[PDB]
Amino acid sequence: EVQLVESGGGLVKAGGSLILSCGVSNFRISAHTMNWVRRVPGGGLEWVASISTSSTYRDYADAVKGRFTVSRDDLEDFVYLQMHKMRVEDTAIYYCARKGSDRLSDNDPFDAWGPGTVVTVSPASTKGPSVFPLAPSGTAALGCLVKDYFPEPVTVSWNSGALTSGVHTFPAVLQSSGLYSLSSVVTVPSSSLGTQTYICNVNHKPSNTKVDKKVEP
Amino acid sequence: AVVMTQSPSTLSASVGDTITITCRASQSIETWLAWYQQKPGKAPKLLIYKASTLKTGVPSRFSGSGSGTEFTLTISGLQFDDFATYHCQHYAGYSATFGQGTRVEIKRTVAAPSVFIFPPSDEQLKSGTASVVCLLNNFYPREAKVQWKVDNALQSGNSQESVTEQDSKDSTYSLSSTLTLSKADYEKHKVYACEVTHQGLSSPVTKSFNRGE
Ligand SMILES: OC[C@@]1(O)OC[C@@H](O)[C@@H](O)[C@@H]1O
Repeated sequence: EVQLVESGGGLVKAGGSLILSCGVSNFRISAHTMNWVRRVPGGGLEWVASISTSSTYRDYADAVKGRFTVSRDDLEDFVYLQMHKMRVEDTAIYYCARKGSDRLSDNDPFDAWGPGTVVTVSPASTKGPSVFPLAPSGTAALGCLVKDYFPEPVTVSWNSGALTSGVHTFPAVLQSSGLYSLSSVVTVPSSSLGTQTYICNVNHKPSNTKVDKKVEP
Repeated sequence: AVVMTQSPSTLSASVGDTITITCRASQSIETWLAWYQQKPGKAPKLLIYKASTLKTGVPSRFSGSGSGTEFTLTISGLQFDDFATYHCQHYAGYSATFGQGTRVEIKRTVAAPSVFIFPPSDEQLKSGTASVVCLLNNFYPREAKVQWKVDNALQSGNSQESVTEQDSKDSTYSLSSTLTLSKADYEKHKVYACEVTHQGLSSPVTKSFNRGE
């Protein structure tokens, strides 16, 4: 009848953070040391963290020490796991586990386990944008669509900074894919078009990525 | 439960002006009221609490008054740093509640948007996605509406928008809207149209193209 349920869990980019929680049924956690354990893709279990009664002691595996924090909430019966600066090798199913049961001694096994929540850390912390021209046609507008990069920010100048007047670079929008996108535009005399070349200089430092796109009719 | 009603929603003024923003409580709240300043993408900053006491470091041009149900924030001699959103808050022992905020902006004349539509590039289209882009340039005030129509079908749920802060030279706003479709969906329709409405326009303005020239 006793049960535990992990929540949170999902896809994380290397370097990212994710917090897990663990709720329980049919027992109160107060009298128990609570633990997090994970099962890595090769099949083995790895003990992750422990928190003793009244949070007297918190302990961590060497691989996660300094990056993970375990906390507990005895009044509402939850356990938390903060995971920061995550790494590919943190990829695993995470379980919370109760140490001891009605049988409660000075050192008990992990008597009860939740079903686990899947955490996947992708190896790329960053990703450079694709740049697409926003092709022109009194005054004319043109611009560059700067698509699918991560994380923020991206920088757009024009004709290597010579052109600043009439330039608007919009706030990035987070796409439902988890990648950012922005547009940068500029208005110019429309007579200048069959003459004057326009190049947006797109810089994305996180991915060390520099793209120059010539935008023409 | 206490409800706070803040007026006006947007306040347009010039540098040097003295302006007031007000907040009414649905029921008496003594002087348990705070005012915060907030700039875009930053944390709120507490300016005044207990209706009228300034937080240390807060410039003396900010002042608060009122008690019971009616409260006012006055900025006497607006400076460029002061254009921001201002929030009132009733704070109680356990909970709190905010008014809806007042955006203080630099006043200028009404400017209708100049509207431009951009087809997806062939390059992008080859990769399987079509981004159609609509630009509303240099308008004021900030409220505008973009609708997308494809072959005259009003679209829903497939566009995203972003807006600039007021331009530092001309105090206007610009807005970009992007309609995103798959190549398959894109290539099944001909006419792509961006339709815009703004108080400075007497009727909606539509800009379109026919897919592929
Ligand atoms: O971790 C030490 C211990 O005494 O803490 C309280 C209970 O979890 C017991 O099962 C456990 O053996």
